[PDB]
Amino acid sequence: MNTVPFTSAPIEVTIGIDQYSFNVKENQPFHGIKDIPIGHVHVIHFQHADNSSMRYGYWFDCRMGNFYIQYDPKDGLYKMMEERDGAKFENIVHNFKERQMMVSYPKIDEDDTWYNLTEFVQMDKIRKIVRKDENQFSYVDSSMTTVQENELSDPAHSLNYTVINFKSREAIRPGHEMEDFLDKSYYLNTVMLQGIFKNSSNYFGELQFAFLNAMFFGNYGSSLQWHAMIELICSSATVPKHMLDKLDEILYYQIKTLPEQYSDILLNERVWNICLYSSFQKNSLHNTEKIMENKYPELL
Amino acid sequence: GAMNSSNYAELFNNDIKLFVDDTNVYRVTVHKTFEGNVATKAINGCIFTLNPKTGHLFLKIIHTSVWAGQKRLSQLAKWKTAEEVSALVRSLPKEEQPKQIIVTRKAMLDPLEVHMLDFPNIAIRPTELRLPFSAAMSIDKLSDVVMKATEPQMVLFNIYDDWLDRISSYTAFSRLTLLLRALKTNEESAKMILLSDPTITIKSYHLWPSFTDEQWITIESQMRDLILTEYGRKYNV
Ligand SMILES: CN(CCC(N)=O)Cc1ccccc1Br
Ligand SMILES: CN(CCC(N)=O)Cc1ccccc1Br
Ligand SMILES: CN(CCC(N)=O)Cc1ccccc1Br
Repeated sequence: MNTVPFTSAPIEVTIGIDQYSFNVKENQPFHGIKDIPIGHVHVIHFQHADNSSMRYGYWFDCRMGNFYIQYDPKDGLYKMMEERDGAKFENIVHNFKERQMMVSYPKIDEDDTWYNLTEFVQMDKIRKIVRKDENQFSYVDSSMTTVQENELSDPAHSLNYTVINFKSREAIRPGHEMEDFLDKSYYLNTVMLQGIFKNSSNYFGELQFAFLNAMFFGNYGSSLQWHAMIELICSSATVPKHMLDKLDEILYYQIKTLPEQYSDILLNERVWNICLYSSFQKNSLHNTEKIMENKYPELL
Repeated sequence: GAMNSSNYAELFNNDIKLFVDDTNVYRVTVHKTFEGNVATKAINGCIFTLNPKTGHLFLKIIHTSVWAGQKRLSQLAKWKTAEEVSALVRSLPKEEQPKQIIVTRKAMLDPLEVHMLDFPNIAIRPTELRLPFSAAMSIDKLSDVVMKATEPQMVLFNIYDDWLDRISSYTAFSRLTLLLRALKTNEESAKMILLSDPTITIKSYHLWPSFTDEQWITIESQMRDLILTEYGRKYNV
């Protein structure tokens, strides 16, 4: 189990670690988070008590380095940093553990929620979407725009998701205009899967990462990406049967985890009704359709 | 965006544009089968593509053979329309290609946008105007060439005949839409108005009779009355 120690907590802040959230008061004796499961990516995120505007956070993998958080009073935010001195890092984390200055990651041995939300998410792919190569962790916040949003502004601070556009020359073969627009299998299977993502695991990884940035940061461009990647599958008549079964599981856990009170803003009525009730795959997402109909029957 | 009452004069500026109406592309007769079920028999149709400034009507005749062995023909017809419009544009010299294509029904937007992805600078637009172009098949010479076609064919007519030698395109388009609206509301009456006087003939390359300016005023009045009439007969007013 790994640890994200904190130099201090000088400003009052809600801290979130994956699907969990807790409050820290200004100058409270808080020195970080312990017992973090090894083997998964994680995200540690922040909303200041005095300006709930800008949620921000860091995607990281404790296998890739020793990381800690220190508030920066000039830039006004909690920053993730890397300590190369392993000896020094362990010596400090031990002092905090002895003084019980850390809160415990609460993993409960029946719960696979976080695994099920991050199964295909890999830190190497996150770092290609979020370009900042000098760090091993990746910063994301509420306001960051996507490369496609910048096409429809700072390129360095963008989310480089894979561009999906159904009315584009890439999506449409000359001479198959109607066929390719009404059945997107070519675009999914040959252009995206074989050509760009290489396998369905990398596709699902980007889809999962997009959902989580939308949920944790209210990142609008990520929400658009999440829905586009769903709609591409649902609008394809020919999809590997294992991809459909896996998609049903992915979406089930995403819908299960979503705050009920955010459903209005994080779920696109048009995409979901099309996918569950009109699309080629309308009968293929049994788990997802059942949870959607029992939890958000308004949207449908 | 959408063409409407507020931006009506844009139709008559010097930016090339075409209207595209697909309402006569897929046409059928419905009849009873020997077993007493119902079947359709398709008949020839046409795409109505019109430059409202010049009167240039590029009439693409849709022969029934294009439907053979095809499913979901009402949906195919929109994509076939878009395919033919795309082909027409590509066949024109660059300086004759339209800057805008206005579709009379919103269901043509996506099919045409998709067929025109190679032309990002051509704007595809809907309209809030209720234009009566479906009545194009009430013009005898257009109906004749469509029903006689034995194969796909493109035919060219100036839908304004020689009117632009004497009136502006705004006025010519207003006359055309009045004539078409009348023919759509009561074809028999409309055609009696247009043809009753045997001394006014239709020239061999023209579609409409050779009315004098004064006769057009009378005809135009008669067409308004007809439309008002039918509006009463219809609504009991
Ligand atoms: C403040 N600390 C540095 C102490 C020093 N070098 O004098 C920051 C930090 C680094 C490493 C481990 C935990 C943490 Br918290
Ligand atoms: C413990 N609480 C929710 C845990 C739960 N029962 O789901 C907030 C929390 C999350 C993570 C670490 C410390 C703390 Br405090
Ligand atoms: C006279 N020419 C066409 C007649 C023909 N068949 O050659 C001009 C013209 C160009 C394009 C469309 C309609 C029209 Br009318």
